[PDB]
Parts: sequence; structure tokens; C-alpha cells
Amino acid sequence: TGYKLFGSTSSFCLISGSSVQWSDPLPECREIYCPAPPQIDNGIIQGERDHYGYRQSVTYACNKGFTMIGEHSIYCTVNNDEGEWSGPPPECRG
Amino acid sequence: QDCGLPPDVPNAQPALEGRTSFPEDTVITYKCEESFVKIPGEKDSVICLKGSQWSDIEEFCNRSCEVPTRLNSASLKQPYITQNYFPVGTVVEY
Amino acid sequence: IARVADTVASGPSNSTSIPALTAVETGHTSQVEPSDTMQTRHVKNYHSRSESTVENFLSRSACVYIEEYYTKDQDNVNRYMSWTINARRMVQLRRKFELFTYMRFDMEITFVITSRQLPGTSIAQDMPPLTHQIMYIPPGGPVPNSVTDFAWQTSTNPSIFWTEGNAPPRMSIPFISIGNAYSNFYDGWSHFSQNGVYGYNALNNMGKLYARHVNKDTPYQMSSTIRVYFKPKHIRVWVPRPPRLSPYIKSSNVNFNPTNLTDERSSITYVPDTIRP
Amino acid sequence: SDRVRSLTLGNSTITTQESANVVVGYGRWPEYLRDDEATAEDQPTQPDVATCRFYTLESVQWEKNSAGWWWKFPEALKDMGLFGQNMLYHYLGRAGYTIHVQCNASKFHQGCLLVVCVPEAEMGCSQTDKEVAAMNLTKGEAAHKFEPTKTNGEHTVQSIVCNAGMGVGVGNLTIYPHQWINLRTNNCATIVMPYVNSVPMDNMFRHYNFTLMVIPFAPLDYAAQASEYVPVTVTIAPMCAEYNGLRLAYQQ
Amino acid sequence: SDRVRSLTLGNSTITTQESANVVVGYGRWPEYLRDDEATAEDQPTQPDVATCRFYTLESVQWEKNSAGWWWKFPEALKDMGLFGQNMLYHYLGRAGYTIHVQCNASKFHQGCLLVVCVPEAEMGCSQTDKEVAAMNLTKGEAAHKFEPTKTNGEHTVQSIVCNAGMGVGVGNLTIYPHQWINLRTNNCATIVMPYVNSVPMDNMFRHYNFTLMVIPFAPLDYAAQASEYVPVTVTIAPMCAEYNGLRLAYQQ
Ligand SMILES: CCCCCCCCCCCC(=O)O
Repeated sequence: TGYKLFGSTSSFCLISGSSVQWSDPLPECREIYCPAPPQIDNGIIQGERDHYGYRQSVTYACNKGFTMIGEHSIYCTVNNDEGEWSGPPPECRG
Repeated sequence: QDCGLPPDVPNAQPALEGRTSFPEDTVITYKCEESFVKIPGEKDSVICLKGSQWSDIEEFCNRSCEVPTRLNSASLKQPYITQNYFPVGTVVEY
Repeated sequence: IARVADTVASGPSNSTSIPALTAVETGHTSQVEPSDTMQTRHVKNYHSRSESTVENFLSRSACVYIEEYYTKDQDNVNRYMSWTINARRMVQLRRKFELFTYMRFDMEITFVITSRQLPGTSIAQDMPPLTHQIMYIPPGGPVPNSVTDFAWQTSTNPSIFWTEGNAPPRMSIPFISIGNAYSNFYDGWSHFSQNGVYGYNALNNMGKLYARHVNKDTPYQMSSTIRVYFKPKHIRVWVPRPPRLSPYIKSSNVNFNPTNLTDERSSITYVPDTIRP
Repeated sequence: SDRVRSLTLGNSTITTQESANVVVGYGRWPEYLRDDEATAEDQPTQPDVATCRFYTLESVQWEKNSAGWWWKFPEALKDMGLFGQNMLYHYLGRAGYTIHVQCNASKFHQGCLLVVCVPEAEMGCSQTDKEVAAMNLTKGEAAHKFEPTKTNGEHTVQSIVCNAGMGVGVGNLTIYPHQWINLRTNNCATIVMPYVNSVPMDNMFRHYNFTLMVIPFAPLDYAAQASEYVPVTVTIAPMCAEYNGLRLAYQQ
Repeated sequence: SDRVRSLTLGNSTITTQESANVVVGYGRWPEYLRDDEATAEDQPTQPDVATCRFYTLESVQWEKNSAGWWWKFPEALKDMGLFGQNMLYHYLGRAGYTIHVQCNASKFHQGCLLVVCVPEAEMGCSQTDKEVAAMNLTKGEAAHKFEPTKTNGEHTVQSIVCNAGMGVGVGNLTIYPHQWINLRTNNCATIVMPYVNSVPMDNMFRHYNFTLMVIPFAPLDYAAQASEYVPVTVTIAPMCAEYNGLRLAYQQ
């Protein structure tokens, strides 16, 4: 979970010339990344990162004088071989 | 005699809005990225000089806390009441 | 008898004794108690772990199966019940049994049979009390293919005849397993070539159980629902294991879907404020 | 100093200068089958030192992103000297085993492994609608590894660590004979497993008596210029090995 | 191993794996006031576990240029749980105290502190022509610090270390119950102080029975990338706490 398969989903042990050889090579499981987290008006992301994979999170913080409306953090969910944030970012009311 | 895209400043994004070519004397201001606040008194902007050369600029953003938390029981005391630069170690009083 | 340990009165301390310090790497569970890390008072603890006994824990009738069979031969409705005995189709009891790898015990089996008359416009009857027949068929015995099969003669197979209204039929059975203990988990195969059946079904075979109405026929369609209950007694259990976390999917294997270790919460430091005067 | 310990079985000897005691199965120590518990009437064979010795399996590399590994016995030792030969020629087998997992680093590295022996470690399939293949359960001395995420294989084992491929919580595996390898204090882990099964003896190819799982709870980490190669070797030695039902070797 | 030690008082317990024995005041251990030495006729109160427990004060940071720190008791514990409550409601008090100063670093850091308990540590003023203010002598659990140079404050204490603010040599403070915290061997320091005074009991707000001073003789030092934050925490637990003269709480 959190990785997407790149290549064949199976391989057969066929006879290749002088011996038996796997038909297809081993595939690749590349990390699924969530889209760039959203920036919010009057708030920031604490310790913003380059990438965000399955189960990783982003915690927001409202600037001085503003109040947070909503959950502080969201989380990278990876249904279904495509990455998506759990919900919408919080909002900052002045 | 037109400057290209401003230089790359770590933790800061120049406010282009949303041009490509900047005529001489064009002053571009950089904005610190989330979880970053401009270090007071430091150069946060550049300018298109003669020779399609942008002025010099370096890192001016330090990591900082969001504006202090709004509480029902207590209010911020000066100068914290108007501050936005809260580098790690900053202590505010209510 | 099954009393709990008392707490010795402890006072101040200042020595090289380090009961609080240890090393889990050894695989040894700390045997520390309150009196070792603070000043305690003497307390005659009378509490008892009498209900934590494996006997008292598993010795309680729990439903393990349920099927419905009709009286009249209309449509494609089964007029008799068939069941390959096992306790893997009812998550509740199945989860308890699976707290241990091996089990040994006798068992009390109770049956709760109830009938009804299917809806209709004109269904005025006057049917006498319905009598049922439950027959156990150990592996290999002849299986009935109808509610009038010769197999119901119960020449040597154990069978029960019960009439509605009376107390639910019951009867005890010893330790059937051909092994020295029932196996809840079998990380092996049925064939030496490491294939075929894998797990429980690979070795467990308690036989089958059949039921039916001994009454010839009903004017209008009626159905009965039999519920089998198991209550192990004279219990013995070995090798405890992590309780089931993921929901049960199949009753033939341990397949599961990646389940969360537990419920979530705000942060590691989150604790609800319940004191708000 | 109880830190240092020595193990001697057959013509093999293991040394340690940073161990943490020795876990002995469920309080029991390996022993031959008694007459009042035997079933096979034929006189068993006991190679002794011939099969009861330390067998080292293919080492494994511990990486900052490693999720875990697992081996199944006695299957994993099917090609190990004479111990494997007796498995082929005999229908029934019975052994103890002394698991010894090695893994050293330095006072500058950090990490914590969980060496556990799970009896009847029946595992689930990736695709809950299908079944698993022996090839995906155990593959000789070659270790299968757990994944930090869900698997998809047709007849593959649900390698997602958090569930240990059994549909349970990894944090509860401590209920099985185990030890930890906390690099800052350890250097290895030893576990003496007694014959655990609901039968006096059993086939050694068809049945996987127990599974050895090495799951890290504290990710391996270190600074720059610090040896990045941290291998984890597993050594196991059968104890009180008995065999019954001698016949033509089984063709794998 | 005498390196490891455990302390238990009330519902508090301290652990150590790198201590250096335990200094016991002037050879004496805390004890309740005897009848042949008592003066107050009223029956004293002895909260016991309620007040005789480990109280941790605000930690302090040890820097390459730190000159020292000092606390005054029992004043410093005026706001500590029930121990402070008894100080308010009672005219007379008497206690033992078990000072435990913690401070860990690494085999790569270096420095040496001097944990001392100075009875009747009467201190001088910055301006020899003026007097000192209680506010400058002791300020609750907040520690006052010594300066590597002379002070000038109006009613401030002559914080210049070399004289320990007493007009004496710092190198002679070893004549008081003490211990050192040589990072290369230590990790903490414990001192069991018995009630020392020229009177059976005394007020706990008006009189500062003893002063705890932590003066570094070996400057804290280290290389690059080595943790620069080295805190020094002080924990103290009253012993055989007795109180007399119960009345309306004192308004601080
Ligand atoms: C006469 C009815 C006989 C029914 C036999 C039931 C045997 C139950 C055995 C359960 C085995 C297990 O739970 O591992």
C-alpha cells in the first residue's frame, strides 16, 4: 500500500534457449505521491516537505491574530494507485 | 535590456504576478514560504539593473512559529501584539 | 485460593537496588510492583482471578452455526439441513478459540430449533407438534440425499429426536481429535508436495451434521431454523497468541485486509479535558 | 559478566560478547520423545551431532527502510547438510532448534529488531479472494520480507508489517518466545525452541512448525561516513532430532 | 556496580546509571526532633509522604561561558505542592532534604561542576555601601547565577564567582557537603543534608537554612555538531518534615 506497480503483473518460467528463464523481468513499485499540499490564507504549513507519501501528514498553523478553523493536519491517502489528501485544509479567520 | 526570472531564493517565492519579462528598475519582492517569516531588516527584494542583471539577494527567511494562539482568558502584550517573526526560542507574554 | 498478590508496605529508599531498571532485550517481562518504585501501605488484597480461568472463559454456550429447512417440497427449498461441523463461521466464538494455538476439551452441544409458517392469503391449518431429527455423521458415514433417505435410520450414528415445546435438546461429546489436541492453526498443507489445502481445513474433520422434520408433510409451507451451540468443558489450552485484529473474511483460511493497529486521535499528547467547572 | 556467552552443538560453536540472556521456549528445553507419548512403533534414528549443529542461513541487509523478514522451519533447512537428508528419507521428524540471530553495528548506530518464533504462523494472502502458494510462504534459506505497505500479488502473502501477515497486531507478537536486538545494548539474540505441536511428530516438508520473524521497531539510522552496511545473519541448530518412517528420498 | 542507584521518597523515584556514591551531610542522616531537644510544646504535624517527596525545579542551561548558579532553601520550595502549603500555615518548620543534581552529556563533551550545600550562606552586596534585597538573594525555584566579573547592582549580590558572593575562596567550598559532576565519569550528584541550625526549628520564609551552589571549575566544551544544549536540573526532597505553630496562611 502506497506504491504503484510499474511493469508486468506476472512472469512465467519458460524454456529459454539452453535453460528455463522467467518470461518477464521484475516490475517496479514506485512511491505514490500526494499532490502538493494546499497553501492557505493567513496560515502556513509547519515543516513543509518536498514530497508526501502514504500516511505522511501536513500540519497547518494560522499566522498571528488569526484563528484556525478545522483540523490542524491532513494526511496523504493512496486509494487507488493515485495519491489524495484526506480532506480539506483548515481555514484561518482573522 | 529586460531581466528574466528573478534568482532562486531558498524558502522564498518572488511575486511575479504573473509576468515573464521585467523592464529595468523593476523591483521584485520575495515572499517567505509557509513556516517561514522574513528576518527583520534583511533584503527581501531585488531589482532589474543595467545589463539585464538582477540585484543581489540572499536567504532572509528564518523558521518561525505561527502568530501566537488566540486565547479567551488572555491577550498578547506589546510588542508581541504586532509581531510576526517568532524564531525558535521566542517567548511571548500575555 | 486463586487470590491476588497483596501489596507489602514500603518506605523510603536510597540504595544500589535497581528494580525499576531492566532490559526488555532479554525477552523478560519486568516483575516490578508499586512497592518497588514508591512508598506503599500494606493491603490485604482479597480479589480473585477465578473468572479469568481458561475454563470459566471458554465454558459458555456460543452459537456456531444456523440454517433453515422447510417442510413442504415446493420450489427449490431445502427440506433438510447439512453442515460440515467447525467453529469458523461465527466470529465471536472463533476469535476466542484463536487466542490459543492448541485446545483439548470435552463439549456440551445444545440445539435451539424454532419453526414458523410462511406468509399467505389462505393458510388456516392445525398441524400437530413438529418433531425434528438431528443426526451426526462422522467422516465416511453415508450421507442422506433426501428427507426420506435410508441414512436417517440412525443404525449406529448418534441422533436426537426432539419435539417443539420441550427444552432445547442437548448432549455431551468427548475429545474427538485424532491428535493429542485440537488445532486452531495449521501452517502446513494436506499434501506432501506442499499444495492442496492450507491451514485448518487441511487436517480438521469433525464430520457432518444433518437435520430434518420427521413429520411427513405440512398443508402449507413452513420452515424451521436450527442454531447449534458449543460449550467446551474440561478445557486445556496451549501456546497463546495475538488476538484477531483484522475482520474475518473466509471461514476456510486466515485471509484479511490491512487493518489499523487501533483508533486514531489528535496527537500523542492529546488528552480530553473532562474538568470544566 | 553475563554479557558474554558461548554455544556448542556438534562441531559448531558460537561466540558472543554482547548478548542478553537466553530465552528458553515456553520454559521448556528440547527433549527426545518419551515412550509414554510415542506413536510410531519403529525405532527412531538419532543422528545427534550429525544433524544437531549450527546451520547459518543467507545473511540479510538491514536498511533504513527495511520492514522485516521471516523464515519457516524446518522447511528452510531442507538443503542443510544431513539434517536435510533425514527430512527427505523420513516420513516423520521431531527437533528442538536453537535460534541465534546476529547483528552488530556500533555505539553510533541505532535501531531495534524483534526476533520472534511464531508456532503455526498460518499466514494470509494478498488477495483475500484467492489462496497462497508454498513458494510464497517459504523459499529455502532465502528469506521473505515484510513490506511497509500493502501487497497485491495473486498468491502472495500480505507482507504489510503492521499485521505481520496474520491479521494481528505486531506489538502483540511479544507473546511468543522472543528477544530484541537493541543495537545500543545488544549484538544478537538467542532462543531455544522446544518441539511445539499437537502431535508427537510430523512431516517436515508438509508442515511448517514455526516461523522466525525479525521485525524492526526502531528504524536503522546513523550519520555520514558511518558504515551503511548492517547485515543480519540467522543461525539455527536442531536439538534432539528424531526420525521415523524411513523410505525412498522425497523428490523436491 | 555502585554506579547505578535508585532513590525513593513518597510517590517519587529517581534513577541513575552513572552516580558517584552519596554524600550524607556531616555524617548525619535526617531525623525527627527528639523530646529532649524540643521546645515547641504543641504536637507537631508530619505530612510524611505528602511533603517528603522529590520536587524538581526549573532546569538551567550550562554554557561555555556559564559562571554558576545558586538556590536558597527552604524558600525555593515555597510553591511546591503541600511542602509549600505547610510553610504558609506554620510558624515553625524542620526538614532534611535530599539534593539530587542531574546533568548528562556524552563521552565527547567535557566539564566539571561543583554541587555544594552551604549552611547559613550569608551573602554580600554588589555595592559594599548598601544592603541586599531578599528578591536578589532568592527568587522561588528561579535560580540566581554567578557572573565571571564584578557586579554593580544597587541591592544586588556580588555575583563574582571567585568569591562565591561570600568574600571567600571558591576552591575552599569543598569544606561543605558536596560532590562534583565530572561529565567524563559522572551524570549527577546526590547530597543528603541533615537539619543544620543553632535552633531545634525555625521559620522557613524568614530564614534560608542553606544555599545550593553549582559552580563549574571545568568549562563546558565540545566539538562541532555536538549537542550544544546541556541542561542542569535540580531535584530536592524534604526529609522528616515537622511543623509547629498552625495559624492563618502567610500572604507572600
Ligand atoms: C455429535 C456432534 C459432534 C460435533 C463435533 C464437534 C467438534 C468440535 C471440534 C472443534 C475443533 C476446533 O475448534 O479447533
